[PDB]
Amino acid sequence: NECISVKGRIYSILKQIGSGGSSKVFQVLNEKKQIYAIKYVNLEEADNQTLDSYRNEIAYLNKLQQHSDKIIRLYDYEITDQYIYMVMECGNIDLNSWLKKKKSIDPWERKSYWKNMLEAVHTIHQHGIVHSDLKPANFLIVDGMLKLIDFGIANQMQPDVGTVNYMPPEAIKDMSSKSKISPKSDVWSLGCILYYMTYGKTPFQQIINQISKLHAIIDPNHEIEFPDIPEKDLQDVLKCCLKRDPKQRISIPELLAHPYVQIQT
Ligand SMILES: Cn1cc(Nc2nc(NC3CCCCC3)c3c(C#N)c[nH]c3n2)cn1
Repeated sequence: NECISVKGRIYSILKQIGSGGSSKVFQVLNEKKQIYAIKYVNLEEADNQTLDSYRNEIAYLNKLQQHSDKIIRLYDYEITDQYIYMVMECGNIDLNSWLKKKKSIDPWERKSYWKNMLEAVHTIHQHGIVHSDLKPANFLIVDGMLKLIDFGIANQMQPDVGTVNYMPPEAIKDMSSKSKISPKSDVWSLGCILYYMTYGKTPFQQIINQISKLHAIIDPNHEIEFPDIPEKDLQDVLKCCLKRDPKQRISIPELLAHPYVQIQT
């Protein structure tokens, strides 16, 4: 019977979906038994640097949603010095958890999920965000669509051990300290997700030891395996996305003109 009020509406807590730093996300119902997700952030312990991360998420979320419905909706929010409440579109489940239920992936549904991810990542790029750490967890399934929930700025949360299987080569090499943030590095992480959606595993998921995994990502003569597949366009998408040179990696605008997106067979 736990409750939350936001602006002038009361919401009943069905369950806590997840949590992270000082944040928690709940599945809730409004006055009329309509379902929502509410993110709660406890701002009491919060340095002025995290405070600004949460403020930035809210502004972009509020701006970015006029421009695409593949971004999760933020309906209303309340922020004070002590807390934040965000009332949002509630997803059936995140893509990481839905992929780990290692079930069949329909080819047409994988194609349409890919379109969804490209559109969402495209619109954040048009407003100057590079997410930089995309993962399946960042996408939610809602009415047969994928919708992005993070812009990669605020504290990332876990359902109620991070991952590295999606990290792009530029991120590793650009640790040895003009360390630019290229839109190309989101293509790599999208490429890894589609790979996982194609072949049931991350490119370098086999390398269970993690220092050696980091080297494979950055080593040119470590070949990624692209087993031949009936969808020849899909195999090609995965090849152009997982090129180690970001300059030669395919771009999002190119990916939207690619036969895999554009020819419906
Ligand atoms: C597993 N699962 C997820 C849902 N639905 C859902 N999860 C959300 N966050 C989850 C928090 C843990 C990590 C994965 C996302 C949000 C959300 C934010 N932030 C805004 N709407 C949401 N809907 C149902 N089951």
